[PDB]
Amino acid sequence: IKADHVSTYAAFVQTHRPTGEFMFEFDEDEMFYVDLDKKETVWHLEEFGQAFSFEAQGGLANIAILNNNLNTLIQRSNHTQATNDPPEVTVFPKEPVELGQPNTLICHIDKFFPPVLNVTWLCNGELVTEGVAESLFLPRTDYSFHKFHYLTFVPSAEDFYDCRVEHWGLDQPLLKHWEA
Amino acid sequence: AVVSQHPSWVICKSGTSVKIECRSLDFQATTMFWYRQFPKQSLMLMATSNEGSKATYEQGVEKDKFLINHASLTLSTLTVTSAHPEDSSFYICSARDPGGGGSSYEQYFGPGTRLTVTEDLNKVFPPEVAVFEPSEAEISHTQKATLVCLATGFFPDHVELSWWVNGKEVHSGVCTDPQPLKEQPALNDSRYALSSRLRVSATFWQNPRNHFRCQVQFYGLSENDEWTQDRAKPVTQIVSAEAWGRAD
Amino acid sequence: TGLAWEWWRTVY
Amino acid sequence: TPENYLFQGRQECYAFNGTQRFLERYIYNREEFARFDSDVGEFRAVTELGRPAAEYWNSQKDILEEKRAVPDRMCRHNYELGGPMTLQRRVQPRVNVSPSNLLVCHVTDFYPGSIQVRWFLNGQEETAGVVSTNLIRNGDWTFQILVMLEMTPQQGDVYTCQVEHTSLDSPVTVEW
Amino acid sequence: AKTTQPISMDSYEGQEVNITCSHNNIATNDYITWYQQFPSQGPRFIIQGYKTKVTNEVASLFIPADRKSSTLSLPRVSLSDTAVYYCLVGDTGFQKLVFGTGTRLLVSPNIQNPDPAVYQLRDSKSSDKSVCLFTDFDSQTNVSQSKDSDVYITDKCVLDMRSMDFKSNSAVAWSNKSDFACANA
Ligand SMILES: *[C@@H]1O[C@H](CO)[C@@H](O[C@@H]2O[C@H](CO)[C@@H](O)[C@H](O)[C@H]2NC(C)=O)[C@H](O)[C@H]1NC(C)=O
Ligand SMILES: *[C@@H]1O[C@H](CO)[C@@H](O)[C@H](O)[C@H]1NC(C)=O
Repeated sequence: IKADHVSTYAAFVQTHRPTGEFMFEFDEDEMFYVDLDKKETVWHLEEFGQAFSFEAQGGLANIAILNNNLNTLIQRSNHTQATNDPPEVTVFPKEPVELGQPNTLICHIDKFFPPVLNVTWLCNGELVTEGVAESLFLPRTDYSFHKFHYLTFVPSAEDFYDCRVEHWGLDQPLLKHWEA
Repeated sequence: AVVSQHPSWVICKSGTSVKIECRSLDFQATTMFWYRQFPKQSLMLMATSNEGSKATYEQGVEKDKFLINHASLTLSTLTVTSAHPEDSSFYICSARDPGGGGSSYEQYFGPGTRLTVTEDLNKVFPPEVAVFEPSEAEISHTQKATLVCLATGFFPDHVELSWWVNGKEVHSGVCTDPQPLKEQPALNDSRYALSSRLRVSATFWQNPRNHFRCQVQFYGLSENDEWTQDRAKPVTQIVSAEAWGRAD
Repeated sequence: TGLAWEWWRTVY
Repeated sequence: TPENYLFQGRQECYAFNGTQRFLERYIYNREEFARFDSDVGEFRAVTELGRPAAEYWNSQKDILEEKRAVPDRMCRHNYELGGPMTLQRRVQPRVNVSPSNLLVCHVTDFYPGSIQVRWFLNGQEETAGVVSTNLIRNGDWTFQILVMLEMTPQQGDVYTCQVEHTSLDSPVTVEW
Repeated sequence: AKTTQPISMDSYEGQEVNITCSHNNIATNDYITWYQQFPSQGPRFIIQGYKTKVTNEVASLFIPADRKSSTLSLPRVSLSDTAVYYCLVGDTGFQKLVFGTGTRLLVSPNIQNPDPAVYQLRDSKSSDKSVCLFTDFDSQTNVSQSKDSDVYITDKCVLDMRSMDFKSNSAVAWSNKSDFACANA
């Protein structure tokens, strides 16, 4: 399909957590989503919230519609569970690497299914609970998913980082390394 | 998509709590609206309940007066906390089914709820039914015979009138008053009276073997009600008056 | 300001 | 592998030359079975799993009239409304050249995504040995690209990385 | 949005009735939906539309190009069509699609042989209890309002004998007080 700009509503409901998401992307960039727990509309950039507005019930009700379609398609398909697709992990910084300059490390998990992940940041082989931030489970054209994980870090000399990814398609957690 | 609303008729004293159940039988809804219509006025949206969230009360209603609970995707209930004679109205609920049904915007309304709060259940009285035979002056003039029914002395105004000819209900040549008039106006709790007319051909009334009956279904008290008066307890009852044909 | 969305249909 | 099942759907608006095309997909576990296309006009089955669902949707004629009005009621509405902050959103890129024998021109923090990154050696554009990466999405409405250039370093040479972008009046250049 | 409709309409049976709804400040985001509410029950959806003209069993919906108005064209009206017709505009959400003061359509019958008369009816129990009946009067005949608190007069009502294809307006009047005769203005 030929297009100059693509605006897509994406939503999914599953058995495990997260049991549901409702987002809207503009040119493959998540603009906003509906927090199914707080029942509010969360905008990506604050610029959008000042110029737009979305009814949170439009996402809440559509999630309920997909929940019915989930139970219906579970019976019609005779409880067929899809195969676990292996994720692809690549780590890269947001800005040019520089000592003392607070940068942001990006871990891009891609081409996986189902949307169930346990992603965690590791610095020098130790956990990093500070400066962690993640995106939603973003959709793809082949109906698989991709996700972003961020870590605000200050580059030092001998510091190396890792992106530990746990998925049902991996027999052991995957460690994607980055040092330069 | 069918929506049920129970109870359909309710009579209670001031201060009594009244719970109304609005169920969606063949669909699950996240939002179910609650309306209210007065005997001569138009519809008024009271509040909008949401599943697992707060109810969007419209302007004019008090959340401490009309408690609303969206317990499930199927059930949404409205509760009149403190009964007052001013609360007497016609409460309806609606529910949208965006996933199923001919329209995404179609609000499926329930059967409705007729409510009447009184300061004393001693005001509740059953209707007195009577059937008046047609006039032979009309029969010899227009070759038609019109029977009229008169149910008088009912206060809750929760009645359903029907005509029966030889034991079966008729839906032709029947017309009932749309608004029952008061027997004594300028009174707070006046007794009502409703009139219906059944016009048949002259040949039908002039058969002595023809039976005409006027049935008035009165919806009143229940078993779990307090009745401490000398006269009979005006419970939900069916009162009928009859009249056989005349060949003169 | 108000954006528009669409209702997914019920599968049955 | 614990027990888990998934249902998902799409509502895609394709805008091009003043036109709006709407597609509504119904997917069960990465398998699209039902689909509405505005260019088609009615619901269609993509798999045998979605045939009973498509026939029931084509019977409710008011819903077929709703889905046909989507390209004008939803796609055209949201397109003309979000114009300022999405259709015309500009973030100027930042260029950086590091030796890392390679030479990495790391362009960062540009939103429109369409960008040209050329190499120059003493004022002459170099093409051989140029290895550019794909458009990298940061996920925060900003893009990123890395164009590595291998070189035969000679003292006195000046390597310049030229970057042209829609958000820039004149091309930005950084030299090494 | 908030709509503006005529408060009420008059018509004769068999006439095509057109109810025009004015909704000037409509959007690319809104849809047009119409409802029908019969007495003693709740409203019921009948027709909807966006841009194009819609026709079903109940009615037709005309929407001009500017979409600032919409006309509900009910077909050959019957007395069973005497109901309130609501006009609602709004989006797919649940944010206050207010039900304004609808159009109370009244379908009055056409009686070209009015025989206005007053007859007396007597109960099958007590002959002293009698009632007066004013029937076979014109549709444009305004029934009398009671000038006495001891005399009751019901509002007029129309009945349809679907076998004889005969319709007649009728009114009932009685008085519990003794020594009363069927005398009316
Ligand atoms: C993510 O982590 C959670 C918790 O560490 C995992 O949930 C556990 O799953 C195992 C099955 O392999 C169960 O035996 C445990 O009881 C679960 N934990 C709890 C607290 O109940 C989950 O499986 C992990 N997900 C992935 C994709 O690795
Ligand atoms: C855009 O649409 C118009 C009208 O259909 C057509 O004449 C024109 O060629 C189209 N332009 C392009 C680039 O397709």
